[PDB]
Amino acid sequence: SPWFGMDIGGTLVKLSYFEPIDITAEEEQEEVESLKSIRKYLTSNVAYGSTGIRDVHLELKDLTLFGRRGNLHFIRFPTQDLPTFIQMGRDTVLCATGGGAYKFEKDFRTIGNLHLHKLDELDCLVKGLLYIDSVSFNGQAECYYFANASEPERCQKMPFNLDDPYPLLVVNIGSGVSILAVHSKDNYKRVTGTSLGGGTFLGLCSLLTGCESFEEALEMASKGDSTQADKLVRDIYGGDYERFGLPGWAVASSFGNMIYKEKRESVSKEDLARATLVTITNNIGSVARMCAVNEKINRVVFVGNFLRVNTLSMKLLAYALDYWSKGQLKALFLEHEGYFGAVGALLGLPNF
Amino acid sequence: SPWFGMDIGGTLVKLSYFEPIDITAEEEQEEVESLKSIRKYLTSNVAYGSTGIRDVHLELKDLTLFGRRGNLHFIRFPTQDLPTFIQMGRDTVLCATGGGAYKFEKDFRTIGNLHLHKLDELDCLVKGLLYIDSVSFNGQAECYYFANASEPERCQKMPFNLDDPYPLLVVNIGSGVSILAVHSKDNYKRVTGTSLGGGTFLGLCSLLTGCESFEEALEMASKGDSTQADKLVRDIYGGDYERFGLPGWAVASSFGNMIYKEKRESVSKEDLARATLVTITNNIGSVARMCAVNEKINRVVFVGNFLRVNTLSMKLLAYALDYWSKGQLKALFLEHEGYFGAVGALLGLPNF
Ligand SMILES: Nc1ncnc2c1ncn2[C@@H]1O[C@H](COP(=O)(O)OP(=O)(O)NP(=O)(O)O)[C@@H](O)[C@H]1O
Ligand SMILES: Nc1ncnc2c1ncn2[C@@H]1O[C@H](COP(=O)(O)OP(=O)(O)NP(=O)(O)O)[C@@H](O)[C@H]1O
Ligand SMILES: CC(=O)Nc1ccc(CC(=O)N2CCN(c3ccc(Cl)nn3)CC2)cc1
Ligand SMILES: CC(=O)Nc1ccc(CC(=O)N2CCN(c3ccc(Cl)nn3)CC2)cc1
Ligand SMILES: [Mg+2]
Ligand SMILES: [Mg+2]
Repeated sequence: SPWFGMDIGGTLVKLSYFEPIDITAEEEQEEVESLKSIRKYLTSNVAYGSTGIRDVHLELKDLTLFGRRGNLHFIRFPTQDLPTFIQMGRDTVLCATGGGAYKFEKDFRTIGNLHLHKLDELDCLVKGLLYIDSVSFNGQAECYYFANASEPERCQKMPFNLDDPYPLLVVNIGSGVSILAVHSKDNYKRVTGTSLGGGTFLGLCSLLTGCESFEEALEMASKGDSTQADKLVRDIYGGDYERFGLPGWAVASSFGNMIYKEKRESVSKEDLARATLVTITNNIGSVARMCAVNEKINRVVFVGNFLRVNTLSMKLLAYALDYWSKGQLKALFLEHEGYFGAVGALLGLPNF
Repeated sequence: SPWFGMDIGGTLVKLSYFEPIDITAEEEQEEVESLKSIRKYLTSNVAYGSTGIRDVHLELKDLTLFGRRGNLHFIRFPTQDLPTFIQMGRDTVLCATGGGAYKFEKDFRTIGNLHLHKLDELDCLVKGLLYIDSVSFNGQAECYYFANASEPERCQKMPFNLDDPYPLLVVNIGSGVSILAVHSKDNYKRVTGTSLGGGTFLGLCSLLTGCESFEEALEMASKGDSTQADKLVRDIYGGDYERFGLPGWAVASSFGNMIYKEKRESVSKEDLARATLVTITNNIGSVARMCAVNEKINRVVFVGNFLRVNTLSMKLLAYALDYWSKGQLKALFLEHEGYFGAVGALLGLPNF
């Protein structure tokens, strides 16, 4: 049985795969071809079919797990393509989490004798986050922040120590947003959530610009000016409003300049992409800040795949949390941000 | 000098006008034609030019104000048309609030000898809200709620007593959203705000559907199904997720089903209008709930013109605040919700 951990989300399936590297002579002989073909197929390819991808840069090398040494691999593909994944399987114990572990339970059971063990999303994310930080990212920090996020000539990624990680506010940006308060290794709760998440960015961006992928949406946003679509404080007051500490550059109304027909006719797709990204990211930051104040937690870590190859949103979150909290809150990021549920699922394997 | 109160917002100008009804014989003789022509023009018309409207149903009759009896009138027009308003004036003491009192200060001063007194938006809104509730709406309650908002066969508008209105959370939904905590008649603060407000609804709706007015956007939304665009909890799990108390009907990702090209090709403009309305309204409710919990305030009153002729959003707010707060928070509404800043400005007249 290959060791796999699976997180079946609304948008992406994330898979963690432990590749043993201490295979003895006797162990190699006493393994079936189907297993050897799986291990070679996964380790000799970085693209699987048309839509599967191995994130090679995230691999943890020479990890000791369950008394064996091996490499931990991180693989993703669209949930829309799970039927292809299951069909390839039909031609073992699977620990699975995410909503799809429930939605697709019956489909996994079409693989003969497969034991499906559905694991709680919250337990998986927390256990996987604590585990990866504890083993380190091949000796480097798993957690980082943007130092001096207020000044762009100084703003720089820097490591952050989570050896005592409690308490922690975890903001999981997937299709929607879930916000978790973690008080200890066995004391954590879902605080609330918001439906304005990564699927809102991608869905609205696709409607507004015709982009066909997440990466294209980000590329458009990198070229745009959100202020062509948004109504700013200075658009309403003529400048700053210091009475309530609002700088003139703050957004007063997202897409608010689009009530004017002449402005809708002049706005570019790139402007609209950037306004969508800014709108969603600022709302996530603000909800995170309000939850952190209510939970009395000053460390806010962001996870999920909305922030994958998305430095714009990461820097916007770092700047916004620091600015609007007057320096009381710190935005934290993790290298394996999309995969903690899949790792936590894999870590449940000894229980079965 | 006619008695006027003006709130110049990012989208609409709101005007409160006190029409004296106790004019004596000597007072009528000793009034200039320009004044008599203004009073007759305002009281004999309900539409002013192409874009001005008198909200006749809101008129307060036989009010005693500043030692005189009169009628209080409520008038609105688009801020885009303020140049026409000022040009009509060029062919007195004006108490004005809103961002436009600052932005357009120099324009008002093109009216010879006009004294412009800019008044704080927060002071104006609070004073005007407390004043209107205190004088009543022609003997009826100014404040109401939706009783039994969970069951549609029973959900009904009912009066709410604000004789002791403190503490109160005021959610001002204009172009953006401002959230105020009111602890006493002289102790109140702006808690925070969100840029996802009425201008976001109108601007995004116009981009997505081509609607040309707020009223058309609402009419489209009344015919639509937001679930064609939104990804629900049941879309991700296959049903409810009781582990975190999430019903299957809850929105997990606003516009989240629009990441699929075939769904973007089948969605109607009415569906998109309704999803925009639901997205913006739920986000406002959630931010209001989080602020109410942090401020330890259980009465949340919604004002602004986003809710004008918008019963869908009002009922959604009433249902959502009650449901997600497990009955700890009550959504409150006010008949004069768009005009409290203009009234509060008028009430500043004795200070000048
Ligand atoms: N290759 C990609 N395809 C689609 N979306 C992507 C991709 N890369 C990054 N994203 C973004 O990542 C978000 C999904 O993040 P992810 O954490 O994998 O969520 P999910 O688990 O699949 N959904 P959920 O059920 O809400 O937990 C999408 O909404 C996009 O904004
Ligand atoms: N006739 C209308 N024209 C435009 N918008 C309308 C109209 N009626 C209702 N609305 C809605 O009301 C919102 C404006 O509300 P309002 O409270 O008057 O804000 P504002 O004061 O002009 N803006 P702000 O500067 O943010 O305080 C718009 O964003 C629309 O969603
Ligand atoms: C995998 C998964 O489950 N994803 C998920 C599921 C749900 C959500 C949204 C959420 O958590 N919601 C909905 C909005 N809410 C409101 C709304 C109006 C008010 Cl007045 N108050 N709260 C709070 C509760 C986010 C992501
Ligand atoms: C007439 C008027 O002034 N309208 C107005 C002005 C401003 C706003 C928005 C607002 O108040 N903002 C901006 C978002 N904010 C964030 C953002 C990211 C984080 Cl991390 N935290 N907070 C909080 C402060 C709303 C309406
Ligand atoms: Mg997920
Ligand atoms: Mg206003």
